[PDB]
Parts: sequence; structure tokens; C-alpha cells
Amino acid sequence: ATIHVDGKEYEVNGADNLLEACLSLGLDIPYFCWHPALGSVGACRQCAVKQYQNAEDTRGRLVMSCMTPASDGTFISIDDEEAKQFRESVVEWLMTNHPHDCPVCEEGGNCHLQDMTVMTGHSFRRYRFTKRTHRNQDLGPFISHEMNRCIACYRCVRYYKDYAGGTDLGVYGAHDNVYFGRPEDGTLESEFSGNLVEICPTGVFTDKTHSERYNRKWDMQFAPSIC
Amino acid sequence: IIRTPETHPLTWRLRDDKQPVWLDEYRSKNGYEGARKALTGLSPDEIVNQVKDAGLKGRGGAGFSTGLKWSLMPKDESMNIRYLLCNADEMEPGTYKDRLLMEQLPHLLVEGMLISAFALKAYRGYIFLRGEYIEAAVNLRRAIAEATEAGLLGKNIMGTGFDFELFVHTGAGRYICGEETALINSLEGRRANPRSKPPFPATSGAWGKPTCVNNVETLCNVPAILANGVEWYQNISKSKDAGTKLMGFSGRVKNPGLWELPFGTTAREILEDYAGGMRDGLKFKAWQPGGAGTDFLTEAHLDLPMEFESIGKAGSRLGTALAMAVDHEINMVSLVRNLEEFFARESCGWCTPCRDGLPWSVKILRALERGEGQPGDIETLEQLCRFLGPGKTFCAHAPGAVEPLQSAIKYFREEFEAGIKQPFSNTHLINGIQPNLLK
Amino acid sequence: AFELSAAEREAIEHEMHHYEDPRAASIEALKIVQKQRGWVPDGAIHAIADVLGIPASDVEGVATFYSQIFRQPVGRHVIRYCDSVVCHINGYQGIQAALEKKLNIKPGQTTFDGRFTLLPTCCLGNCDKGPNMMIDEDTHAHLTPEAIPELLERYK
Amino acid sequence: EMGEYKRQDLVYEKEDLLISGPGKYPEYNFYRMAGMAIDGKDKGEAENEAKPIDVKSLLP
Ligand SMILES: Cc1cc2nc3c(=O)[nH]c(=O)nc-3n(C[C@H](O)[C@H](O)[C@H](O)COP(=O)(O)O)c2cc1C
Ligand code: SF4
Ligand code: SF4
Ligand code: SF4
Ligand code: FES
Ligand code: FES
Repeated sequence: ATIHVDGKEYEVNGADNLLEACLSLGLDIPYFCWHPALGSVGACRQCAVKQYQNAEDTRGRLVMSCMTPASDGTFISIDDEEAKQFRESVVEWLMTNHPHDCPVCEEGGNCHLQDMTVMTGHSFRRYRFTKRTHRNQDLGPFISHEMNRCIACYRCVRYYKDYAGGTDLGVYGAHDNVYFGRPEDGTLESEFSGNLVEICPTGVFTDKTHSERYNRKWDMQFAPSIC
Repeated sequence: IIRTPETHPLTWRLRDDKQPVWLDEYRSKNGYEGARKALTGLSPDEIVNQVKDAGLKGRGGAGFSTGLKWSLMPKDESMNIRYLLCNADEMEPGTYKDRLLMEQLPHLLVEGMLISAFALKAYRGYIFLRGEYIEAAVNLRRAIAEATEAGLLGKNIMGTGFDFELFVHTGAGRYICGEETALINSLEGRRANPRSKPPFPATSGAWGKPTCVNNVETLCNVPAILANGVEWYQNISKSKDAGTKLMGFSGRVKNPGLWELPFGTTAREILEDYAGGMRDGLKFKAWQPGGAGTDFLTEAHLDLPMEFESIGKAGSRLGTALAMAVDHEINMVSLVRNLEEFFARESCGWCTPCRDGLPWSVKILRALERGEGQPGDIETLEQLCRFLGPGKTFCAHAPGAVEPLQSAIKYFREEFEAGIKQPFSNTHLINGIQPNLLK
Repeated sequence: AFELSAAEREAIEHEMHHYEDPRAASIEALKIVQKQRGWVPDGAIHAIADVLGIPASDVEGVATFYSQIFRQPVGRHVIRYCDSVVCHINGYQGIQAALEKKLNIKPGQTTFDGRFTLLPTCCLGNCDKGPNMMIDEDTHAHLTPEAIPELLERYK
Repeated sequence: EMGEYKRQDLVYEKEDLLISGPGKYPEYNFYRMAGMAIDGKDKGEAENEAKPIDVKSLLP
């Protein structure tokens, strides 16, 4: 398949969507709700690009790159001004209710939301109203829960239920009061619940065992090992 | 009003005492004759072609062709499990037409679902009805029992070997369930988030099976088409939209109500001749043509016909064609605040722009109503209308949410600027840190 | 210590008969439990989940999604006044003020004797006869602030 | 005036750094801004924070 991104021609797989094809090419599109192992659902609307009908098109239309196939002869723009504005606006909408928590949040320095906030170039707050808050749940010895930091990207429930087959996690409530967690306090019963701390792009689900002796990612010494 | 069967196919069977018409009275008034003709003399493909040739459009608010929607069902004969769903949710504010249709003429809906299910080869049908319509549920269940007793529902209908079962599914009170894919999700017992298209419900809808979702009024328009012919339905009005439509006016008018009119009737004819005009001492300020999710229009727009393309070229949507009048005593900021509170609290929460941008507009409108608006608030509202349009959100709930806000800002900007009375302040002063004084 | 009654369970299986997947009876099961008990308590989620063969997280997500499925206790009579746009034009705010004066509660609260629960609700599909409100199963139209104290006394 | 005799004594631990007052910024408190709950500040008590609305609430 042949796609044209910002005037540059690329050869991609036609069975891929535009987000995974462009990320495979080294291009940077911000995204939250898509994961390579979970597929695309088009929830967060962060991955917006401008698709044109053909080469001689100037208006275009904003589409979600995760929900758009990378078919042959596709024409898209990532660095289009309207697409950049919409992606920054999506970051801004996520930031209206986000708590002032980065110094005391275990995801800081390892946070996908921080990275995409910086990537969209959004650094000025004009929202002046109140922020919604949530009570937290006890999720057992491994996973710490902080629902204030949720951006409602649905990654946790999709991984836990659709991928891992777990049954005790879900989404509850409605419009901006969507709550991700268990129906009551208790330990997460899945044997693969620990992948939530990497699946969740924010600091909602955090490694509690790490949190006891917390340090930031840049301060770690890593090695490639085998479990 | 003189209601003949040829000019008022949907409302001529209505009684004077507003009582429901049961099976004997319905069948005396040429009831289940279109069903008899469809099930004993026509192929399902022939019925789909006749519905498409009649030009029947969707009455749920989108105005899409019913025959074109029915033709998207697969021709694969291996798929023999098919569903017909009747969107009796009707949760759009300003809309009260399906309540009239199902409270007093339930057998019209039953016959329409029977004909459409035979056309679509749908073995099952569900009436997705809102829970607040208790009398409609009682009447629909009684009519379904009467039709099953008479052999019009169940196994071997009219001796033709066609099996069809009709159920009533009462809702649990959310506006987003009226959206067709969210309706399908709600029927499956899930949270009523909408689904992404493609694939359409005609290919994989309810429980993965081929499914067609249609409004109550569309299904009520079907039996008149199949009982009187395509050329009768095409000759009701000389407009691009064939057939009749339940139109009305609500608000502070003298006679708020609902009347069956052909497409092309102007809004001033509905407002003055049928609704009786405004009340005494009230001056007409604005109107909404088709429910809470349609753009406001001014007094100068009252002269154009109530058609899809005529209202669409005016900057609004025909919608349900149940218009609402706004007098001069209504503050537009307060009205749009009420509308946006409804829309923000009826967000399903799936996608970011609706879920996290409608409450911001609500808070801005609350500040404007209280006189605590700040500079940049109207610009924020305009950018919210720009960025919540079609394609930017996952479903069409948020474009409908931002239509009245942008129309009221366009036509009544002086009321929104009156709410801005304090300078912009997002930061408090921190002692010891000199602020960066931006210009 | 919740236990589904025989009538509740039988109604749930009869609802399960009408669908090709028993998950589709979750909303009706919640409404059956709510109609019997006034609201859906905490153990009813697990009871409905084990009857239908779906996880309790699914049942709780459905119950907390839909506004008419009550997951907190309500009074013996639930007043639901329409706060939508046409009833706003027709003057629902006077009705809300009269209800607040008579019941001495805020919306979303229950009276001290547990008799009335005041709730705003979306449009009731009765906009030509507004302002409208719903008491437990009855719709009252053409409401005036003067008729609110008289009409509220019909429900004990 | 931080001159020292031994270089090891130039390693200042927490007891040598923590002072008795606010220093150059007399009023700022980060924990009045953070959404994380501590003693004396529950959820919804921080600046520009609404009270939490539980998902089982009766309001739409
Ligand atoms: C937010 C939203 C709410 C809707 N509510 C209803 C409704 O209550 N009743 C209805 O018939 N259509 C409603 N619709 C339109 C449906 O998506 C769909 O067009 C309709 O149910 C069936 O199409 P038809 O008009 O061709 O019959 C709604 C759409 C949206 C986006
Ligand atoms: S989740 Fe990310 S953006 Fe939010 S407080 Fe934690 S580090 Fe900061
Ligand atoms: S808890 Fe995390 S993974 Fe789940 S929706 Fe919220 S931000 Fe996404
Ligand atoms: S626009 Fe988005 S959040 Fe709003 S109702 Fe539709 S899918 Fe749900
Ligand atoms: S990553 Fe595409 S909409 Fe979320
Ligand atoms: S606006 Fe109140 S009943 Fe419709």
C-alpha cells in the first residue's frame, strides 16, 4: 500500500491502520486509547490527522488515524494546523480535571499523559473552574488506585476484560463521572493484573510494591534479564 | 381539520376521545390490509423495492432513505437470523410524536413492524421503548397479544410460512440509547455506548446478526405505502421528501400540539394556522425546528418550507420537525445553559470532546448567566463548537449538542457578551514569585 | 445479605427467554429488582450476575450507567420533574421552587420521613402539555406552583 | 559562610538543611493544590476541586 504523509511517500501494510503504520515509520502521532495488542476503538480522539480525498485536495477532514485503514493511495497530514489544534484541544480537555499531582505521583517521568501533553505543545491553562474528584478503591497488595488521574481512555477495561479475560474490573457511571475499577474493594483476581501499570497511560494503576521504595525512572539502573 | 385516509394516513384513525384503537376497530378501518398484501402477494425484495421507490425517509432525525438502509442487508442466504428494531426511545427534548403514535394507534406500529420484518426476512422484532411511556407499553403489549390471538403474529402468519415474534423492551432512562448503535448495545444488556461504522448494523448489528433499526413513525408510514401503493405515497406532496410527517409547535404558543402535514409546509403556517401564534403579550424571538439538537432560527426563517434540504441550507436541521418557539422574555444564555446541561449530563462518556468539553461549556454558560463571565469565554465556546463537530467525536450526540450554542452565539451575541463582567483571572498571587506579565 | 425472591427469579428467567443471549436481560432484571424493592441494593448486583451468568462488574456498569436504575435508597414516592428546555420555557423553575418549599429538600435528596425523593429528569415526551413531572408511575401535566401542594397530598 | 575543616563535613544531611519556617516563600503549600488525599485534606478539599460524585448517586 502507498500512503502520502505531509507530502512524503511511504510503503506500508494495507491491513494496518494509519496510526500503527505511521508509528512504524517513525512519525509521531499522539495517542491514548490505542494499544498494539488491544486494537483500535477510537475513544480518546487524540490521534486525529487530516485525511484528503486525493492529491489535489486542500480542505480535508479530521479522522482518527487508529480507526482509519492505511489503504493504498492514502493522503494524510499529521502536521496540519487544524489537526495540531484539535490534538492540543484534546490534551487540554483531558487536563481540565487532572489533579495537581505530578510530584507525588508514581507515574511522573514514566507517564504517557505527560509525554503527550508535552508532545502536543500544550502548556498554558485557561480553564478556571473546579476539577472533578473521585474516591479511590483498595485493589490488593500489588496495584494502587488513584482515579483522579484517569483520562477515561478505556485501556484498562479493554486489556483486563477483552484480552486477559478478567471479570472483576469494569467501567461504571456516566458522562464525566466514568469510574474504572472494581464493584467493591478487593484484590484484583486476574493473574495478569500487573500489566495494568504499563497499560494505563496515567498514574491511576501503579506498582504498589515499587511505591513502597519509589524512585523515578531516570534514577534506575536497568538490565535485560529473564524472569 | 378534516382527516381523510388519503391525506392523513397516520392520524385519520384517531378517535375523538383520545382513546386507543384496538384490533377490531383498526381492522374495520382497513387495518392489516397492507400486511395481507405484502405477505400474500409480494416477495421481500419486492417490498424493499416498493419502499425505496416510495421515497420513505427516516423520521428519527437523520432523514436517511429506508429502502437504501434495507438494501444494505446481505444477500447471503446462510444468514437466516435477522432482527428488526423499533426506536421508540424518543428522548430528544421537544419530541412527543411517538407517544401519540403508540398510545393511541399501537396496531399501526405492529403492522408496520410485521411488513418490515417480512421485507427484511427478520425473524425477530424488538420495540426499544423508553421506560417513562407506561401507557404506550401497556397498549403495545395488548395490541401484540391481540395480533398474536388473531394469527397476525407468531408462527405461520396468514398461512404464508413466515414466523415473526415481536417483543417490547422498556428502557432505563438514558438519552444516548436513542442512537441506533447505542440502542443495539443497550438491547444486548450493555452500557449504551455507540459503535463505530463501518460495519453497519445491516451487516453485523444485534448479536452480530443483520439488524435494521427504524423510527416508530417510519414503520407507521410503511403500511399505508403497502396498502395504497407507491404512486399514492409519491403524490401526497410535490416536494423532494415524499409523504406526510408529524409536525408541531411547542412553547408559549396558544395551541401547542401535533398535526400530520405534508413536507413543504412552512414554519409560519404551523405556527400561525395550527399553533395559533404566540400568546398575548409575547413577541416571537426565535425557534428550534427539530428538537434540542437543532440550530436556532430567527423570525425571518419562518417562511421557508419544513423540508430536509430547506432547513439544512438555512443552517439548521429538520430533525423531528417538532419546532419549539422562544419568546422575547426568555434569556438565550439561560436557555442554552439549560440545553447544554442536558447534553453534558447525557454524554455516554466514551469519547473525550463530548465528555470533557460539554461540561466546560456548561460552566462558561453558568458564569455568563450569573454575570461572572471573563474575556475569552465566548471564544472558548466558539472553539468548542468548532471542535465538537461531525467526525471529531465518536457519535453525533456532541454535534447536536453544539448546534444550539453556535446558532445562539451567531444570532444573539449581545446577550452572551453581557455576561462578561470581570477580567480574566486563572492564577492567584504567590508571595515571593514575580509573575510573568504577558501582554 | 441479599437473596432474590422466587417471583423476581422467575421474572428474570422469563425475560431471559426473549433473547438469544442472557446478558440482554440485565436491564430488565435490574428493573424487576428495583420494582420489588424500591432500588437495587449491593447484593442484588451479584445475585443478578450469578443468575444471568455475566460478571458482577458488567451488572454494576449497567446499573450505574442508567439513571432510572437506583443504586442508592429512595423514598416511597419518587417525584421526577422535567428540567428540559420546553418545560424551562413553560416555567419548571416555579414548580421546582414549590416542590423545594413543600418538601424542604434539595433535588437528589429524600425527605426526613422517607416519603418523597426529588429528582430532576430529562424530557418526558410531553412538551406540548408542559411543565410536566412524574410521580412513581403517573405523569402530571400543566403544572402550576399552586397545585403542587394539593397534588403532592395524593401520594401517602 | 560555609567554610569547613573536613570535606566529609560538607555533606549536609536532612537535619542540617530543614529549617523552622517558610524561608523566602511565606505562604505557598503544594499539598493545598495536590489532589492526593493526606491528613487534614480529603478528596475534593484542594484548590479548585469539586466534591467527589459517587457513581451510585441518584442525580442524572
Ligand atoms: C444522541 C442521539 C439520540 C437519538 N435519539 C433517537 C431517538 O430517541 N429516537 C429515534 O427514533 N432516533 C434517535 N436518534 C437517531 C438514530 O440514530 C437513528 O437515526 C434512528 O433511531 C433510526 O433511523 P431512521 O430515522 O431511519 O428510522 C438519535 C441519534 C442520536 C445521535
Ligand atoms: S498521571 Fe501523569 S500527568 Fe497525571 S499527575 Fe501523574 S505524572 Fe502527572
Ligand atoms: S484508569 Fe488508566 S487505563 Fe483505565 S481509562 Fe483511566 S487512564 Fe485509561
Ligand atoms: S459524542 Fe462521544 S461521549 Fe458523547 S454520547 Fe457520543 S460517543 Fe458518547
Ligand atoms: S488512539 Fe485513536 S482515538 Fe484513541
Ligand atoms: S421538555 Fe419537558 S416534557 Fe419535554
